[PDB]
This record gives sequence, C-alpha cells and structure tokens, in this order.
Amino acid sequence: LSKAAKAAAALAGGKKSKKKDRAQHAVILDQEKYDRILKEVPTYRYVSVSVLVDRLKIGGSLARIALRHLEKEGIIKPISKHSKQAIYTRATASE
Amino acid sequence: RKKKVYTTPKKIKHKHKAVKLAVLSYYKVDAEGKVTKLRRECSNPTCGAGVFLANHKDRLYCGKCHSVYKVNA
RNA sequence: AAUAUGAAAA
RNA sequence: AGCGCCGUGACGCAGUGGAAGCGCGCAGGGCUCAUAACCCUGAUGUCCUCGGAUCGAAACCGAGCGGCGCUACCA
RNA sequence: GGGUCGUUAGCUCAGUUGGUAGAGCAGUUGACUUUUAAUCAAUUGGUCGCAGGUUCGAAUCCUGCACGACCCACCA
RNA sequence: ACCCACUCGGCACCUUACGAGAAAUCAAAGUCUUUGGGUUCUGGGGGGAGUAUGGUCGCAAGGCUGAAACUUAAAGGAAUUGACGGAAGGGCACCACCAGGAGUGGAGCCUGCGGCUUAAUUUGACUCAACACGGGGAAACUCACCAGGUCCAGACACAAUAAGGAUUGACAGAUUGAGAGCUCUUUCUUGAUUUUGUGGGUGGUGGUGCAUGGCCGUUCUUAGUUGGUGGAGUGAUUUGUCUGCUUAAUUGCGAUAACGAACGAGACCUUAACCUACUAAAUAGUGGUGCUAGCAUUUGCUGGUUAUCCACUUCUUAGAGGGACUAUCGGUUUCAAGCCGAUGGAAGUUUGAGGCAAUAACAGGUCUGUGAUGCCCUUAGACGUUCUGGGCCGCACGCGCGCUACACUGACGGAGCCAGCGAGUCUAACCUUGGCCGAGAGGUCUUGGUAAUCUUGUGAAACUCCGUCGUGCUGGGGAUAGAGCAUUGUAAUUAUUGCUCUUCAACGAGGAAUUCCUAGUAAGCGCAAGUCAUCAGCUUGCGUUGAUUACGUCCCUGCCCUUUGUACACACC
Repeated sequence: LSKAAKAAAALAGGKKSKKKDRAQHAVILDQEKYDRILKEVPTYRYVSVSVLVDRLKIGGSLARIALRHLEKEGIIKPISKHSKQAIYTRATASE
Repeated sequence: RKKKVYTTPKKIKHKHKAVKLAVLSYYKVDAEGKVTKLRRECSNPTCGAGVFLANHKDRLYCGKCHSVYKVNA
C-alpha cells in the first residue's frame, strides 16, 4: 500500500541533481555622431530619450544630456518634462 | 516506553544512616577527677563550646558551624 | 462523448 | 560425431566500424477520497566473458560459456 | 547398462576461481489500525546431500556413494 | 345514419370499501376461525436442481416424467424513512463556473509535514474537515526525546530499629561536568521529626480522544427541525412541514385534513456610515484678544506663548436620542406577497461587516490546558521532580503555507512627506522624548508617561518631485561565504538578532495542474498587537493607494426541496 520499501525509498537518493543579441549603442559621441544629430533632429517630429536611443544608437544617458544641450541651443521646444520622461519637438514653427 | 537497562553497574548504595559510634563517650578518660576536655571546643558564637572540633587531615573542623570552618591548630 | 475498482469483522 | 545459428535496458526485440533505439516496464509530479486509467516529465545497457587486430567496435577474427537447429541415407 | 548434469535456509533460486554464504517466499518481533489483512522495518534459519588435493583452508575445483534430469544403448 | 329510454352478451373503465388482503391493491383477489356450491392441477424454507438417473418423444437441438447425497439461517414478498443515481423538476454558492484580476505550481530562502539519518532527531494531526497547525517564531527553561547525575516533596496505619541513640548534615582529598558529600576516606555535627518492612497513597506532557467530560471543527452557511390535539395507515410511518408565486431564508402570499404552537431564519446585539441638535470638555480642539517672532515693513500673512485671558463645540471624544421605513413616484404579478426603474436622501444589496446561531450526528481533534477524570502501567538504580549537555533545526529527496524577484509602471540617491487599530514601569523596571558620542547597530546623561495628558502628528512604507542609469543577468536579485563591529541573554557555537566591507549563484513571467476574489472589495504598501529577554518571512487587526470583469448559469465541484428507482442501511468509498 502507501508505505514503500526501504529500497524503493532509496530512489530518493537515486533522484540525482538533474532537474526540469545585445545592441551596441554609442555611449560616447564622436564628430560623426555629433554631425548626425544636428542634421536629423530637424526631422523627428517627436523627440524623446527613447526615440533618440532607438533611431540614433546613443547610450541613453548621453541621449538625455544631448536633449538638454539641444534645448540649450534652442532647436528643441518643450511640451512637458519629468524626472523619468520628457516630450520634445523640433522647435517647429509649424505647430 | 522501552525496557530500561542501566549502563552503570550499581549506584543505589547510600552512605550509612550513621557512623555507629555506639556509646559516643569520647569525652575524656579520667581517674575520678574532673573529666575535662579531650578535643577543644569551637570559639564561634554559633556553637559556644557545644561542639567537639573534628579531625580529618590533622586539622580540625566544626560540624555545627559546619562547612568551611577550618582550624589547623 | 469517455467514466473501472475500493479487503475482514465491528 | 560433424555443421550451422542465437546471446543487446527489468522483459520481448531491433541496430550499420564513430556507439546504443522501439514497445512494455520503472520512476517522479499532477488529477482522485485512494488505486487504476489519464496528463507533464525523467532516467536505466560490463551489447555473454577473455584476447588480438583497428585511430576506435555490439558488429571483425580468434578462445571460452550458455542456449538452440540440422545431418543420422544405401544395406 | 553406459556418457553427461545438478542437488544451498522450512521452501525456491542465485552464487564462486582458491578468503566463507546473497535474494525472495516462510517464521518471530515491532510499526501501522478498533483489531486484523495487506504493507513496511528488523531477526531467525542455511557443513552448501558424505571422504580427499592445498589455494594456510573447498560450498565452488575433484573421485567415490544416495538422490534425481537429460542423452545413447544388437541385428539383417 | 342519428337522438332518447330499455335490454341481452362482451372488451373494458371511473368512485368507494359493506367487504378482502401482509401490503401493493381487488367488483373480484368479496360472500373465509360466523372456516363446506362442484371439480382439475400445483406448492411445503433457500440451494443442490429441472441436475443425475431410468424411461419416453425427437434427425438433432432438446421436450415430458424427474430424484438423492450434501449444504445452509436465512432466502423472499409488500410497504416505511433515509442514503445514493452518468434520473427528472425547481432554486441556489467565486470554499462552483462563466468574464476576468491577482497568483501558486517554475528559482532562491523562511517555515511545517513525510522519508532518511541518529543516542535523540519528542509528539498529536493526514481529502475538503492535517502540513506559518497544537496559539508550536524551541539557544538553557519550555520538553514531553537522548547521554548522564541528583532529590523525594513514598500522606497516613501497623510492625521492626530505637536517646548506653533512630536519623541528618558535613570542610577537605578521591570520584564526578560540576565549591552535588551523590558515593568512598576522615572525625565531627543533628536528635524521634525519622529509617527498614508490610500495607496504602501521591505524581506522571505515561497508554487509551475506540472508555469519557468539557471545548472546537465538520456535516452545514445552506434553511432546516419538533410537540400537543386531530386526520390516514394493522405498522414502521405520514399529514401539519404544501400544489403555484416570492423571498437570502420552512421569507411570506396563499392552498388546505388539519388547527394551534415551539426552536431555527428573522426579530436581536456590537461595530461602520448622517447629527452646524440636547449635555459638555486645561487628558480634544477652534476663533478672538493679550505678549512675542519673521516678512510685509503694513493696514496684511505665517508662526511661538495656557495662568495671556474670553468665546464656541464646526472638526475630536462621548452619553441620551433622531434618522431608514425599500420612503415617494411610474411600470409589473393570484393582482397579493413581491420585484423593477426613477426621485430624494448620509445610506435604498437584510444599508455594510461581524457576534450569537436549531434537531441529529462524526465512533472528526484534545486525556501534551486543566487539581476534570474512568481503566491499565509506573512509583525510589520511578515514566515523579530537578541539574549538565545535546535534540526538537539534524539532509540523498517529495510535498504544503508563504517572503523575495526575474525591472524601466524600475533600481538608486536627494527632496515633498501624509494615517489608523493599538501598547507601555513603582518597589518593579516597560513605552521612551531631549542632549551628547559613534558610519552603523548601538552606547551614554537625563526627561514625560499607570497614559485622549509623554512616547506619538508613532512625521510608516508604498506614494509623488528632481537627478545617476540604459535594455546588458546591468546599479535588477542578494541568495552564498569570509573578516570585523554591538545588542538581548549565565551562556549564541550547530553563526539569536542588528550593522560595516567584501562575495554576487539561481531567477529571462514559470509544464500538466491549481488557490482566492464582485468594491474601499482584489492587489501593492507598510503599521500596531500576539507570542517576546533578543529574534517574523507567522497570524490577529489597522490604515494608505486603490483596479479589471461581472450583475449571470447549472457546464465542472457541490447544496436545499419535491417526484422517482433501488437487490444500498457498517448507507456508491
């Protein structure tokens, strides 16, 4: 019945120990990346940290810094800021 | 419970009920005079010469002031 | 739709 | 007496010189009041033994062992 | 009649080449349950059917016997 | 051909029981212990067995006639109440599902159970209805286990010993883990209390929870349960307790061979929602005025100050009370109970959640809570009590509660930073403020509080805001080990716990399966209490933030009632 033999309980010992591509974004700018950003952010009707990371291969942190400098140089216009996401446009006079 | 068995051989033998000193007239031997003292008697207030001091290693002990009472005189 | 069995006395 | 065959997981049986598979069985876990069945998983093979050849054989060739089959006709 | 093979626990079966008996069933005990059955755990029982050679020493090697199991036993 | 009445003979049928029957039932199954109209056949417990055998018919299969040995205490018939059904009807439940949410099962760790191990790894419990359970978060105690050592708290009666002494305690040396004289050596001490024995008690977390009380859980969170007197039945029993409709409800409206009642539900009680009302409040506040601080400079704004006072009870505590009663309207149904929608309202699911909670029962859990105990065992090299050290944690594995996460809805740092339930010392030491010291834990000197007065606005966390990041097993996770620093504690070691640095493994949203849940509910997030000397991943409560999807069904698991069948009644296992 329910009680197994000691030899069968030895199958507890016989159980044994058996059981059930990264992306390479920039993270550092160069002259070529610097040229790329000020030529393309005039495009990208919507600019944010994630969009810059996705479509310019910047390492996120430097994407944030570049956004502040793009703001300082005025090519960008704010819609909202937050300590975890920011929303930006091309400083468009169209809207 | 299990049937009990002792690893030690025997331990029930207690100390005797008394030393069996019989008459216990160890006071002194005297020839019809004042028998006086064989052993001395303790100086402590708790005895007041009610006790003969003992002897175990040529030093004396009081069984009434008891325990660490030690004299070596 | 498939659904078998559940020792002896008390 | 001669000659031929087989032997591989617990069981039955496959399989070629790069190494072990099938079904059953076993084992865990779940479902069940519990077992069966069912559902999700897993393992387990001196490949009869010894030796030799080969870079390495279950396989090749010797030895051995065990178990089989055939031949046994003419007087 | 000869050749071969095997006989080990109450029973059954492995063993193993020369260092010593293993497994199951059976029996006893305990756990289990109200008590049993079943199940589980432990224990018992084995000169290995009798005389050798020595591997110091045989259960297994070898010659006897007592059981048995196979195979073969004129001739025209 | 009809229609009406009658008649004879059939097939039957409906209602009743004078009557019959064990009943189901029956106009024959009646005219039957008040036993007799005529007659044929058949049965004598169940099996053996319509078997064997002998006949006889048959082409055969088989038919007719037809035993016995042996075996057994029931077999069987009709109804009753249940239980049960892969039977039907009705109504229901997130311990059921549907639509989903969150998960578990996947990983690590805490914890419990089993297995294994061992001297012991104490033990009870094993589907819901055992496994973060015994309030069981065990370092000694607890503790019941294991290796060892003490002590007796063996009442009392009697017998023995017996103050030319019953008996007790002994320092020290040995022994022992041990300043346990326990025991040995030794000589002292004590003095009727004792010791020895016969009886007899006493204790036991020893056995029995299947011998019991009590308690609880469960059947069983559904609505069920019972008498009196009547009615049916020979009787178990039945009606009352129900056709329909409704309710969460055996809740009612009704029906009615039942009437009138009782427990249950309800009604009830507590708690949670409204009170510009009564009563108020230096143990809660608010405003005004004084005094004071800052900016304004100011006229206004924000603060500090109870002996500055005055006023008030809006907020806060309460006592008594009001309020809700589906209130009103419109639809809808015996046109009733009721339901649906709308209106108002603090609230219109019994307004929300609980407490209590019936008849009957389990051979559910406990004699390890009990000075509650029966019976058995034991009772002094005790299973009593106590002391030292282990163990309850031991690890090849399986299982159950969970706590962490697997990350950008984040991690981290620096800000904003707001609750509630509740608890706390005094003759014993709690909750602790403030100051100082230390990175930290923590240490230090005082302080208030027996508590709406102090801890405490418990200034909690999650949350928001600003920064580091970067899509990567990465700053995710911090398991795992080392070194060190403190606390509680006689004692931490098999690390109690906290902290510092270092170590940085599994874990990529989890297989078959499965848990919980209908709004302040799930879930996230912590806080208080519990046990507590220290220790929480545990539970009991509390509060913050606060969803999705339902608003139905009987498809799975189940429930209650009625009808039905039964060869079941230790009751579908």
